[PDB]
Amino acid sequence: KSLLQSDALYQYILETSVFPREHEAMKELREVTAKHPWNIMTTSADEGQFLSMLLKLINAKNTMEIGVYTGYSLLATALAIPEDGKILAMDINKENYELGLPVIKKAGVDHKIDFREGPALPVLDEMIKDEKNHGSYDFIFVDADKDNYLNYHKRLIDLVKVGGVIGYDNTLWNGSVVAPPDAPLRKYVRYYRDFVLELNKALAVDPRIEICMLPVGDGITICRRIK
Amino acid sequence: KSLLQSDALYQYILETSVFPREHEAMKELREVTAKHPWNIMTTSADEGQFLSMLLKLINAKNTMEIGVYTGYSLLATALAIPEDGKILAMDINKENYELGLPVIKKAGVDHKIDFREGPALPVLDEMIKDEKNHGSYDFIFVDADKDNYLNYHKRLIDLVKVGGVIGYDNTLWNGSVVAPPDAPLRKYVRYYRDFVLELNKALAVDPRIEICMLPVGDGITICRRIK
Ligand SMILES: COc1cc(/C=C/C(=O)SCCNC(=O)CCNC(=O)C(O)C(C)(C)COP(=O)(O)OP(=O)(O)OC[C@H]2O[C@@H](n3cnc4c(N)ncnc43)[C@H](O)[C@@H]2OP(=O)(O)O)cc(O)c1O
Ligand SMILES: Nc1ncnc2c1ncn2[C@@H]1O[C@H](CSCC[C@H](N)C(=O)O)[C@@H](O)[C@H]1O
Ligand SMILES: Nc1ncnc2c1ncn2[C@@H]1O[C@H](CSCC[C@H](N)C(=O)O)[C@@H](O)[C@H]1O
Ligand SMILES: [Ca+2]
Ligand SMILES: [Ca+2]
Repeated sequence: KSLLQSDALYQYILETSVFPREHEAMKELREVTAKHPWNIMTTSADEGQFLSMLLKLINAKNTMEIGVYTGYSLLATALAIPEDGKILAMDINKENYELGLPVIKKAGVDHKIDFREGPALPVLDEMIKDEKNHGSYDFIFVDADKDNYLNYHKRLIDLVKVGGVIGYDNTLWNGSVVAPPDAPLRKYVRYYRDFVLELNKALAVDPRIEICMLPVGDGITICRRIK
Repeated sequence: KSLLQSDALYQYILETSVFPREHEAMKELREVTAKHPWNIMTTSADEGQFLSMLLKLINAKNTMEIGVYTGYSLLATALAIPEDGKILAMDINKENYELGLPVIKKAGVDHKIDFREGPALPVLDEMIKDEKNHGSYDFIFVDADKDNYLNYHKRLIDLVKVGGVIGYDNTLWNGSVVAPPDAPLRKYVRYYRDFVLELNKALAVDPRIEICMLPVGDGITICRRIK
């Protein structure tokens, strides 16, 4: 499904302004991932498109991605930044990431990726210690945990440079953010919902950012750092 | 009703993300447009936060807006852009712009507008003749008639620079692709739908732009000039 009113309206967007003219690598990678069990987590085609646009408009060169899985967001990012662009990609799994690496290599853009297996927080905390790392990223995409976003934000905010833009994914958490107090939902969406709601409030009240909640994909809250 | 799944989901977006850090008077100017005698149509609360973010992101200074009325997206652009640059607030035909100019003046940002009246189609053709007005606008939002988009795009594409970004409101026309010839839709919509459907197919194929169709309010197609 999607966050729109109908599955046909959403499809219309895909069939008319997304699929036609979409590199191909995305087409491939999207096929590889379709056979994988947890394919429900893969970023949507329209959201990959929005990221591509966004990345181009802000001339992002140096970026970071938390939550890689298979590689869709990554691929999109690597194809959008310049030939000398760099991406610090973090994910706890890694078998998954290599499932799509063949494609990224076939698209000849795997050279921009610096993959690091393991939990993101530790690594983040380490970067924070070196002052030269502060404000060194143009773009940071967070599509991981959820019950860890607020924690990421604490340090991501000093690592994003004023230029800004930090993207939090699934901010509308399958609409469960306004679901009827009596319509049981899957155990995990029920769990992460308290976190997302919590995340949203903190974000809407953070003086250091700008924020915009786009209902593309499962919702991305785009944060522009102002200081 | 919006384009999202529910009305609550849409409100959740406005309650938490918009109204809180919403700009000053955007609520004034929006409660003014509610006083308008014709009520005519859609005045989305989320376009402001979106336009604001997009403009600061692309660092727009020299902008142009075609299609005012009250000036809600105009106020946004005026407040969002810097005190420096100006907004060639192209025009509209009626003076509903008058109906809202006091707020855009009260928020001391009107000193950036260059409002004009009567069809812009002429002004553009005139602007084009000079081989310098070519690619001088950093951003152009078009919320004009509807059947004139295609026509505007013709000239408009020569006036924006590299990224440029041309935006077209209602490009999703409250739900274009509805049930085939058996939908109880007001003739007024079906009439304009046609232009939209074609405005979309056309923009989707133009090889000088990248485009991205966002479900913000009534749909906004962001275009990025590449050639
Ligand atoms: C960063 O990456 C990440 C991303 C994500 C993204 C998650 C997403 O969901 S985004 C969306 C992607 N996939 C999807 O689009 C959706 C997946 N599944 C569905 O949509 C889906 O078809 C469905 C949720 C299972 C169906 O829900 P539903 O709304 O159709 O059904 P329901 O539960 O409300 O059923 C209600 C009715 O069912 C009947 N019912 C009664 N008991 C039951 C029951 N135990 N089960 C089912 N139906 C029941 C009753 O008639 C009930 O009505 P009433 O009047 O309350 O008695 C997670 C991470 O963990 C990450 O890390
Ligand atoms: N603490 C943590 N640190 C790093 N990665 C984590 C993590 N907790 C979960 N993850 C990972 O976050 C991943 C993101 S899945 C969604 C994003 C992906 N770029 C796509 O578009 O397909 C999960 O697959 C999981 O392995
Ligand atoms: N030729 C034209 N030029 C400019 N505005 C026009 C127009 N024809 C109609 N309009 C007005 O354009 C209105 C849409 S205004 C859409 C809202 C958006 N926030 C914005 O302010 O840009 C119509 O309701 C109508 O009354
Ligand atoms: Ca996601
Ligand atoms: Ca409109």
